[PDB]
This record gives sequence, structure tokens and C-alpha cells, in this order.
Amino acid sequence: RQIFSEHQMLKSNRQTFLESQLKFGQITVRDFIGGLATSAPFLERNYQTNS
Amino acid sequence: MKTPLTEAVSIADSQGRFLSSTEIQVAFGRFRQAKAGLEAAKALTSKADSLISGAAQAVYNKFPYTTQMQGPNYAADQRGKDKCARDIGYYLRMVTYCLIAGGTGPMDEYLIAGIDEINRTFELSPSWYIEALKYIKANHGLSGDAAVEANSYLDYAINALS
Amino acid sequence: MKTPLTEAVSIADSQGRFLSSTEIQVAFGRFRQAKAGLEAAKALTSKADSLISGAAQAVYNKFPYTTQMQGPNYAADQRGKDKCARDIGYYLRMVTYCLIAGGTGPMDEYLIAGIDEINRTFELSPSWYIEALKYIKANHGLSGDAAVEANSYLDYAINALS
Amino acid sequence: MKTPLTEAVSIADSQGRFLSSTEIQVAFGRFRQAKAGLEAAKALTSKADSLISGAAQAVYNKFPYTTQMQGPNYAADQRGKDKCARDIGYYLRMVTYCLIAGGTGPMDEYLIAGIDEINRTFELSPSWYIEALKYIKANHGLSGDAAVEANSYLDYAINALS
Amino acid sequence: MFDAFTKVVSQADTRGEMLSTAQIDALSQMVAESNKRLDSVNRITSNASTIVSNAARSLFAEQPQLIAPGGNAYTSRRMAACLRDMEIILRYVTYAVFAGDASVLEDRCLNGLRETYLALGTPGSSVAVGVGKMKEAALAIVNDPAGITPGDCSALASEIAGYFDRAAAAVS
Amino acid sequence: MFDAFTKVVSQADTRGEMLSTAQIDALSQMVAESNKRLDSVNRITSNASTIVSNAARSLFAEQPQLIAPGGNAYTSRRMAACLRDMEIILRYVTYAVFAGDASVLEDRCLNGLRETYLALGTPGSSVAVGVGKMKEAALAIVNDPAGITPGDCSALASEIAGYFDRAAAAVS
Ligand SMILES: *[C@H](C)[C@H]1/C(=C/c2[nH]c(/C=C3N=C(/C=C4\NC(=O)C(CC)=C4C)C(C)=C\3CCC(=O)O)c(CCC(=O)O)c2C)NC(=O)[C@@H]1C
Ligand SMILES: *[C@H](C)[C@H]1/C(=C/c2[nH]c(/C=C3N=C(/C=C4\NC(=O)C(CC)=C4C)C(C)=C\3CCC(=O)O)c(CCC(=O)O)c2C)NC(=O)[C@@H]1C
Ligand SMILES: CCC1=C(C)/C(=C/C2=NC(=C\c3[nH]c(/C=C4\NC(=O)[C@H](C)[C@H]4CC)c(C)c3CCC(=O)O)/C(CCC(=O)O)=C2C)NC1=O
Ligand SMILES: CCC1=C(C)/C(=C/C2=NC(=C\c3[nH]c(/C=C4\NC(=O)[C@H](C)[C@H]4CC)c(C)c3CCC(=O)O)/C(CCC(=O)O)=C2C)NC1=O
Ligand SMILES: CCC1=C(C)/C(=C/C2=NC(=C\c3[nH]c(/C=C4\NC(=O)[C@H](C)[C@H]4CC)c(C)c3CCC(=O)O)/C(CCC(=O)O)=C2C)NC1=O
Ligand SMILES: CCC1=C(C)/C(=C/C2=NC(=C\c3[nH]c(/C=C4\NC(=O)[C@H](C)[C@H]4CC)c(C)c3CCC(=O)O)/C(CCC(=O)O)=C2C)NC1=O
Ligand SMILES: CCC1=C(C)/C(=C/C2=NC(=C\c3[nH]c(/C=C4\NC(=O)[C@H](C)[C@H]4CC)c(C)c3CCC(=O)O)/C(CCC(=O)O)=C2C)NC1=O
Repeated sequence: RQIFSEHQMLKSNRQTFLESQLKFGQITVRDFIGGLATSAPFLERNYQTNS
Repeated sequence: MKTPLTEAVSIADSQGRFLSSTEIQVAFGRFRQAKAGLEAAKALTSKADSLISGAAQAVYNKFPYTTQMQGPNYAADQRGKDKCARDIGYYLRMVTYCLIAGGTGPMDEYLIAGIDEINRTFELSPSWYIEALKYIKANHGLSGDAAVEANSYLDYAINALS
Repeated sequence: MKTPLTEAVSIADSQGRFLSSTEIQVAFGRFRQAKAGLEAAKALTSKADSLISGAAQAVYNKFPYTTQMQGPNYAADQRGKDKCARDIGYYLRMVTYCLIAGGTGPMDEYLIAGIDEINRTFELSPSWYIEALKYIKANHGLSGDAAVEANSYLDYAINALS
Repeated sequence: MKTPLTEAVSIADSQGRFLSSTEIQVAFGRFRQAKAGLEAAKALTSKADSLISGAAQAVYNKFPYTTQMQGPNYAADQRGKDKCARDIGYYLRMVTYCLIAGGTGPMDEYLIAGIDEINRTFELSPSWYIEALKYIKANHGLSGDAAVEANSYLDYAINALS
Repeated sequence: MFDAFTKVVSQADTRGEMLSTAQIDALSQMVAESNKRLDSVNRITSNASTIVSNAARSLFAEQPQLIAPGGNAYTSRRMAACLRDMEIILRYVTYAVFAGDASVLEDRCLNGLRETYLALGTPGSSVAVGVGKMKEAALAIVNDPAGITPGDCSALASEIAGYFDRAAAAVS
Repeated sequence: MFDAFTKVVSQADTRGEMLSTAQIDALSQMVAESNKRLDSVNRITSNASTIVSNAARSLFAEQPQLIAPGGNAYTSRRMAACLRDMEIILRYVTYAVFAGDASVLEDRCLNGLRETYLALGTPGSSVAVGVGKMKEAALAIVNDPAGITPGDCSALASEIAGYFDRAAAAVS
């Protein structure tokens, strides 16, 4: 909700591998936020449509 | 919009570097693909209306309950059939758009990204669209490598559906 | 047994003459018909059991009172359903027989000739069989000219019913 | 596990403060709820097996195609009916668990969180479960405020389904 | 972010005195009808997905330009975002009629979403008509007493229609 | 994270010399059969959802204890996570046979996932049998020819079965 917005919480945007790494404690919440902000759906929808 | 040249530019931009021989390899490969893919897209454009009607009839054949029960999600009335065959033509048009674009980008941006919540909200079974795409990939009548990559795009739509 | 070759022989016999070019025109036409009709009859033979169950379920759906009220004419008990689906399969088998024979003769001799007095004596509504034949002609799943003449035979059975 | 006492502790912990009168208001309200909800859960426990069979029969009645067509997702064979009525009893057991827990937490953790992708992968229509939950919420036979909040939990499951 | 009670408390603190008696009788009647407020709120809440699907169902039957290619809600992703926007508006309506104050609905949606729909190119008229139809269907779903004791929902139809009209006018 | 070519480059750099001729003829034959490698990936990839559903379909027919209450894959959420774990394993198999090296499959899932399944209480035996059945079905789906040119798939059936057995043994 913080990184994508509510309208971008689609089943197709979900990073299932990052969620399993977070739930297993392999990555921090910070690294999860970095993984979301560097994800393909974020870059396509939010980076490519802006200056 | 995952198309090969766009994603090559995205790779070179995120790396912060100029273009290398890698993107030119991507390019001679993309031109090799398009050299048959554009004519295959034109052939699908020719056979499109009969393919849409055949897919709709095969969908009514495999799922006969949708023609019978009263319900605005089902195509029992005529407006269901108009809207229904409209989204058949939508699926076929997205297949041709991905054939021209050279990647799964157009279907991923126009169809896939919200299709799950739409079928959840509207009581549409995705298996109907799977049956229609199977009929299209059986009956498109292409041959060779164009036929294989057309079947690749349709199978990608099937795997994105269910 | 109104089949085209039989009635051509009956015409030539009642006229007292030999065969002419008229019967040979009838013959090249009949062979043209059978050249698709035999394969369509085989396809109906393949889809027959599911069509019978779907027609019985559609008949129970449109007329739900027949499943509820006690009566030996109604299919409330199990023997009514066995006999009922048996005469569904009877109707479908007569449709396939007329598809092979090339005329309405087999249904006219096996079904139509006494069906009115039977439904009169047994308190069977013919509208049940009309609903079942409508479901069959909607759900048989054929295509093209074979589908049109299959619908012709089923519509003939409907018009003979009511 | 969204239950009222758990979420009150989560509020007081995330705020970093002690418990206030707000959580005690939450508590006298929760005890007021449980004072009828536990007996209503026992009554649902009593009527559970007949409710499960009635829901399965209503689901077979509204969707008769699932009993007919061959397919491992459909309950045509017997193992489909065993697994099917097993997940009917699963839904009813989660309803009773939320009745005891006092919140939608148990169904949200045991049913809802993955049900969409499961029905997507397995070709299960959620409308079957909506019909079954509608039959349960019609036929549970409770009365009064316990009946209203039972219908609340079942309607929550329906809205989470579609 | 205000209740009814916090609204009376903030007004009494801005006055600087204690709460007057007539406001306390009004709040006592509010405490008597707050559960009454609630019954509509729970029967409004339970049918929310049906409400938003029927609202989009009538809206896209009414304005087929949005479904038409090039339309604002044409794309599958955009159409899912459309249903998400509608469901969010209905949820904050239910929150505002839970707390009994429109300040939560104002705080969470209204001041920004008009500018958002301008900047997005979203037609404010269609979503205004959709919120109006959703509110009409919501009061129509709330007002029917199916398996409910006989009571009076008058003033609360008043309040719910007020919240829906405030949302539809702040959308524009 | 290695290719075939980067593997030969790293080995030649650890040797410190240039690439020998026989390795270049091997890489030329690899470049000739790399598209051949590709057809399996192309036809392995297109049927992936059918592969994982049939694999879980046979596995949960085979071990009904997982579906049984108290079983590890009993809960709906856990069962969805189960199918997700299987689909991830199949995807990294397809990546490793794309790049022609098992180092991507090692890097991505093998090292950690054994300890993950120990810590979770996940039975490694069932998922090992499921990856084995999925690999058997994957080679069975890849090997059949429909309107396909006659070709020899032996060393690539060899390589794909190697990748699947490496995954199943690293799972344990
Ligand atoms: C359907 C009723 C109408 C419609 C909806 C529509 N909205 C969007 C995109 C956005 N909507 C919002 C709105 C909100 N975000 C919030 O957080 C809140 C309050 C909590 C509200 C009210 C925002 C921020 C966006 C943009 C970002 C996003 O993911 O959703 C779209 C899609 C536009 C796009 O290009 O994606 C649509 C279609 N539009 C219509 O056509 C109807 C009139
Ligand atoms: C409103 C559109 C219709 C209406 C409602 C109405 N309700 C009441 C009284 C009660 N309603 C409830 C409901 C609940 N209490 C709970 O704890 C829950 C679970 C969340 C529910 C569903 C209850 C319990 C009461 C009061 C206490 C009781 O019933 O035991 C009234 C009259 C009483 C009051 O003002 O609260 C009314 C009128 N009646 C209509 O005619 C409208 C169509
Ligand atoms: C360009 C990509 C694209 C797709 C795929 C798409 C699908 C789509 N199909 C819809 C409805 C529909 N979809 C169907 C389709 C069917 N139902 C059946 O019984 C048949 C099996 C099948 C015929 C193919 C029907 C009948 C409706 C109208 C039902 C409704 O009110 O929602 C709707 C809701 C809009 C509306 O209500 O009119 C969307 C968004 N829209 C898009 O923009
Ligand atoms: C080959 C052509 C052929 C046809 C068509 C045929 C029909 C036929 N159906 C009969 C009875 C029946 N027909 C029905 C059928 C139905 N009742 C329902 O409620 C359902 C709507 C419908 C199911 C399709 C039933 C249940 C009976 C048994 C009732 C009886 O005692 O007479 C009978 C009387 C024989 C008997 O009593 O068992 C005949 C002759 N027989 C034939 O030889
Ligand atoms: C505790 C909460 C919970 C739920 C809800 C649940 C559902 C659930 N139902 C399943 C299958 C199934 N679900 C159904 C159900 C039906 N199909 C029909 O035709 C009927 C309309 C309906 C009967 C109610 C059937 C027949 C299967 C077996 C089909 C399969 O192989 O996947 C599966 C896959 C497991 C398997 O294949 O055996 C899950 C996870 N599991 C859970 O742990
Ligand atoms: C990219 C590589 C990668 C792998 C391999 C991976 C595995 C992985 N599987 C997990 C859970 C799981 N994995 C399984 C799978 C199974 N359990 C069974 O019963 C069967 C034997 C088997 C089905 C084949 C199940 C059921 C869970 C759920 C455990 C739980 O949620 O409590 C979890 C815990 C967190 C979570 O799923 O949401 C991780 C991290 N994660 C990764 O990021
Ligand atoms: C990404 C889109 C794409 C595809 C799909 C593709 C496939 C493809 N497979 C080829 C060859 C081939 N493909 C096969 C595959 C097999 N033969 C068998 O009998 C086995 C069962 C099976 C492997 C399991 C064989 C044997 C050849 C012979 C030519 C060669 O070695 O490439 C070739 C060589 C050039 C040509 O056919 O014109 C193409 C184009 N090329 C593309 O650009």
C-alpha cells in the first residue's frame, strides 16, 4: 500500500519470492521495500510514466 | 510493455551505460522474428472474424449451461452474446498486437494485469476463455515457426488465466 | 420409410416406367448429402450420452414439477428417470437413423406415427420432448451444412410433436 | 487473526502505551457477544452434518452440470463428492470457529487468504461455494442476534469469495 | 478524524465551557439510536461487493464509452482500478456512518480525489453518477426489513444519503 | 549466475591462458544445439501450469496425508503456498536450462530451501517426489513431436533430467 498505492495491489504485481524471503527472515523490511521499489511492475507503472 | 527493444533500453539505462553488442544481438534477433511475425499477424487479421465465431461456438458447445441459465454473466440473452464475442475479439486482437510488438507486453498491459479481479467480481469463469484460446490456437491455420510462436503467445495467455 | 432412393423407385414403379435422368439427379444429390451426413452421424454417436443427460437435466430444469409430484407418468421416482432418459436416447437414436438414411422415414415410422395417441393415453406432455429436442439442437455442436440439416430433422420432430 | 482482544493488544502495543478504558469497553462488548455466540456455535455444531448434506444437495441442484461432465474438478465421480462435502464441512467449521473466536480472523487465516489463487489453479468456480453458503445461511435455523451475526460471518465469506 | 462525541467535545472546548444539558440529551438520544445507526451499517456492509458490482454493472450499461476502446475504464488494469476506486469510496462511506461524522469521509477521500481525477484524465461525471447510483442502491438495500424487528430508519436514511451526496459532490 | 560461455571464460581465466581450441569447437557445437536446447524450453515453458497442476494432482492423490487435516499442505493458504513453491522450482529449472548451467538453479533455490523446509516442518520427501514427478512429466511433454522436425533430444533430455534430479536431491 505504501510503495504501490491501493489501486496497484493486483495479483499480477505481487512479488511472491520477496514475500517468502521476508517471512523466512532472509531479508529485512527495508530490503523488502527496496525490492518493491525496484520491481518490474513499479518501474513500468510509476517510473516509465513520469519524469 | 515488455518488448525486446524497450527492455534493452531499460537494461542499458538502469545500468547507466551506453548500448553494447548485446542490444545489437537483441536487435538482429528481433528483426529475424518480425520478418515472419508481421505477415503472420496480417494472416490472423484476415481470418479473424471466422475464428471469433468459431471460438464462441466452441465455448457454447463445451459449456452449454451458459446458453441456458438466466443470468447477466451468462450469454443466455443476446446482449451477453454481443459482449461475449466482443471479448473474444478482444483476446484475438491482443494476440495480434503481441505478434506485431514482438513480446507479451500488450496482452500483459491490456488483458492480464486485472483479469483475475475482473473475473472474480463478475462471476466469469476463466475456463471459458481458456477453451476459446484453445480453439483459436487449434484453428488459426498458420504453419512453421510463426505458428509455434503464435501458440506460444496463446499458451502464455492460458497460463496467465489459470 | 420416406428415403429418397426408395421414393424414387416408388415414383418410377407407380408411373410404370424405367428409371430416367430424374432419379440419377436424385442420386448424385443423395450422395452429396450422405458424404457429410455419415460423418455427422458418427459425431452425434460420439457425443450421444452427454447429450442425453444434458437434455434430461434441461427437461427437469424447465419443468420442475415432474420431479416433485407423485405419479407414474412423472419422473419423480428412479424408474421414471430410467424410462425417461431411455426415451431421450430413443429420440436421439432416431435422429441419427434419419441422418444415416437421408430422410425423415425412420423417425416417421418409429416415432411419429403413434406418438400422439401414446402421449394421450399416458398423460405425457409432448412439450417435455420439445424442450429436450431444443436442448439437443442447441447443444449438438456440429457446424455447417450438416448442422443445418440436423437441425432440420430435429425441427421436423418438433413440428410433428406440436 | 483479527479477534477483538488481540487487535486491542496490538493497538495498545503499537501505540506503546498501557491499556485504557477503550480496551475495557471492547472487553465488556466482547463478553456481551460471546454470551450468546458460544451457545449459537454449539447449536451449529449440533445441526452441522445435515446442513452440510443439504448444502451439497442444493449445490448439485443449482449447478447440475457438475454432476454430469467428466472432470476431476467436477463432482461427477464419488471422490469428487467426498472431497466436495469435505470442503463444505470446512466452510461450516470455519464459520463455527469465527463464531467462537468473535471475529473474522479464523476464516481470514484458514480460508480467505489463498482461496482466489486456489480456485484459479483448480478450475473451481467460487459461485458453488456462494450457493452453499447461501443455503447454510438460509437453513441454519437460529434466531435473533446470534442469527444476525452468523449471517454476518457467512455474508463476509460470500463477499470474500466474489 | 472525529466522532460525534469528539465533535461535541471539540465544540465545547472551543466554547471553553462544559457541555450544556441539551447537547447531553441529544447525545443520549444518539446513544439510543447509535445501535439503530449500526443495524443499517451492518446490513449495508454485508452486501458491499454486490453493491459495487451492480453499480459498475448499471454504470457501464449506461455509459458504454468507458468500456469502448480509448475509454478511461477500457483497459483491464484500468477497469480493475475503477472497481477499486468505487469500493474504496463505499468503504469510507461505511466508516463515516459508523463513526457518525462526515469528517472521516472528508479526511480520507474528498480533498485530494477531485484533483486526482482531474490530473488522471478521469471523468468526474461518470464516477459521480456511479457513487449516486451506488448510494441509491445502498439505501434501497438498507431500508428493506427482511428478518429484522420493526423500527424507524428515517433520520439514518437522511444521514446516509447525506454522506453519499457529499461524496458525489466532492468528486464532481 | 553463470552461462555456458561465462563458465568457459571463468575456467580459462582461472587457467590464466586463452581458450583452447577444443573448448571452442565444443562451444561451436553448443551454439549449434543451443537453439535445439531452446525448443524444449519453448515447449516446456508453454505447459507449465498444466505441469504443476498435474504434479500436485498426482502427489496429493499419492500422499493423502498432506490433504488430511493436520497435514502440512492441508490449509488453503498453505496449499496455495505449496503450489507456489512447486511453480518456483519449475521456473528456476526453466531458467537453468535456458542459460545451460545449473549454477542459476543452485544460486536461486537449492542452498537455502533445504534448511527452509526443515525449519518450516515441511516434509522434504513429498516435495522431492513431486519435483521428480514434475520432471518426469516435463520430459514426457518435451519429448513428443507434433508437427516437429525429427531431431535428437538425448543430450537435452540428459541435461533436463540432470537439472530435475539436482533439484530433487538438493531438496531432500
Ligand atoms: C470508475 C468509478 C471511475 C474511474 C476510476 C479510476 N480511478 C483510477 C486511478 C486512481 N484512482 C485513485 C483514487 C484514490 N486513491 C486513493 O488512495 C483514494 C482514497 C483512499 C482514492 C479515491 C488514484 C490515486 C489513482 C491513480 C493510481 C492508481 O493505481 O490507481 C483509474 C485508472 C487510471 C490509470 O491510468 O490507471 C480509473 C479507471 N475512472 C473511470 O473511468 C470512472 C469514471
Ligand atoms: C433499519 C433500516 C431497520 C430497523 C432496525 C432496527 N434495529 C433495532 C435494534 C437492534 N438491532 C440489533 C442488531 C444487532 N445487535 C448486535 O449486536 C448485532 C451484531 C453486530 C446486530 C445485528 C440489536 C441487537 C438491536 C437492539 C437490541 C436487541 O435487539 O436485542 C431497532 C429497534 C431497537 C433499537 O433502536 O436498537 C430497529 C428499528 N428497523 C426497521 O424497521 C428498519 C427497516
Ligand atoms: C481488451 C481486453 C478486455 C477483456 C478480456 C475484457 C472483459 C470484460 N468482460 C466483461 C463482461 C462480460 N464478459 C462476458 C463473456 C462471456 N460470458 C459468457 O457467458 C461467455 C462464456 C463469455 C463470452 C466470451 C459477458 C457476457 C459479459 C457481460 C457480463 C457483464 O455484465 O458484466 C467486462 C465488464 C464490462 C461490462 O460489464 O460490460 C470486462 C471488463 N474487457 C477488456 O477490455
Ligand atoms: C423409439 C421411439 C419410442 C418412444 C419415444 C417411446 C415412448 C414411450 N414412453 C413411454 C413411457 C414413459 N415416458 C416417460 C418420459 C418422461 N416422463 C417424464 O416425466 C419426463 C419429462 C420424460 C423423460 C424423457 C416416462 C417416465 C415413462 C414411463 C411412464 C409410463 O408408465 O407409462 C411408453 C409406454 C411404455 C411404458 O409404459 O414403459 C412409450 C411407448 N417408446 C418408443 O418406442
Ligand atoms: C479449511 C479451508 C479449506 C478449503 C475451502 C479447501 C479447498 C480445496 N478444495 C480442493 C479441491 C476440491 N474442491 C472440490 C469441491 C467442489 N467441486 C465441485 O464440483 C463441487 C461444486 C464442490 C463441492 C463443495 C472438489 C471436488 C475438489 C477435488 C478436485 C481437485 O483435484 O483438485 C483443494 C485442492 C486439494 C485437492 O486437490 O484435494 C483445496 C485446497 N481446502 C481447505 O483446506
Ligand atoms: C526462490 C526460491 C524459494 C523457495 C524454494 C521458497 C520456499 C518457501 N516455502 C515456504 C512455505 C511452504 N512451502 C510449502 C510446500 C510444500 N509443503 C508441503 O507440504 C509439500 C511437501 C510441499 C509442496 C510441494 C508449504 C505448504 C508452505 C507453507 C508453510 C506455511 O505457510 O506454514 C516458505 C515460507 C514463507 C512463505 O511461503 O510464504 C518459503 C520461504 N521460497 C523461496 O523464495
Ligand atoms: C522461439 C521461436 C522459435 C522456435 C519455436 C524455433 C524452433 C525451431 N526448431 C528448429 C529445429 C529443430 N527442432 C527440433 C526439435 C525436436 N525434434 C524431435 O524429433 C524432438 C522430439 C524435438 C526436441 C525434443 C529438431 C530435431 C530440429 C532440427 C533442426 C535443428 O537442429 O535446429 C528450428 C530450425 C530452423 C527452422 O526450423 O526453420 C527452428 C526454427 N525457432 C524459433 O525461432
